Order: sequence, then C-alpha cells, then structure tokens
Amino acid sequence: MHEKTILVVDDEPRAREGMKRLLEKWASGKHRIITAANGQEALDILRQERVHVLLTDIRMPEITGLDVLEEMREKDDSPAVILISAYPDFDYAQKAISLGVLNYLLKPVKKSELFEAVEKAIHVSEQKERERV
Ligand SMILES: [Mg+2]
Repeated sequence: MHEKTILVVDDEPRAREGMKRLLEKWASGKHRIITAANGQEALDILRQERVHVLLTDIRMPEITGLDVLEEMREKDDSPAVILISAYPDFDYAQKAISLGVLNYLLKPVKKSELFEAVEKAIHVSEQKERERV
C-alpha cells in the first residue's frame, strides 16, 4: 500500500546521488528512491520493475532521456516523467511536450520546484492506477 518507486537517472554521479539524497529525505521513508547512471540502465530497470515516477536527465551518451521516453510510450504502465537538464533547449522541451512529460526542470534544480514536480508526478500516478475497472 501507498509506497511508490521513484527512479532518478543522471550520467553525472554527483548530480545523480545528490538528487537521490534530496528525494530520500523528502520521502522520509514513505517512498522508494532508486537511481540509474544512464539510459540503458534506466531501460533495464523500467522493463523489470514498476516505476511510478521517472526523473531523468536528457543529454546522456547514446541514449537520451527522450529516447528512454519513446520506449515507454510503447508500454502499459508507463511512469510519469519529469525531465531535467542543464540546457534550456526548446527542441528538447517541444519533443518532451509531444511525449507527455509532466515537468521540465532546469539545473541546478531548486528543491522547491523538484519537490513540487515529484508530488504532482506521484499524484498523476494514482490517477491512472484507478483506471483498471
Ligand atoms: Mg547529462
């Protein structure tokens, strides 16, 4: 009951683990924070386990965060997606819009905006868990 799995993907170790640490005290043990170091690790985790919220960097070698998304729009319980990037890139944002991202946060993320996005994402997750009837 109640406990959601949040996957944070970033190819920079300090950004990845820092964000993990931020979310881990924001969750206060109520949720499960996990991390991946790149797009292939994230895809591996996404295919083997329920992820409710996906928080991912966009620019990663070989497989971008947008690439990851296009593999999940092709699946059943696709997670709610927050993208993150150091780049205010309109092309990424436009593609992200077209793929249904919930938030595009810029680095470094203000923990105010980051907590806000995850809460909306956790909420959006419950909304489509109830459409099994
Ligand atoms: Mg990166």
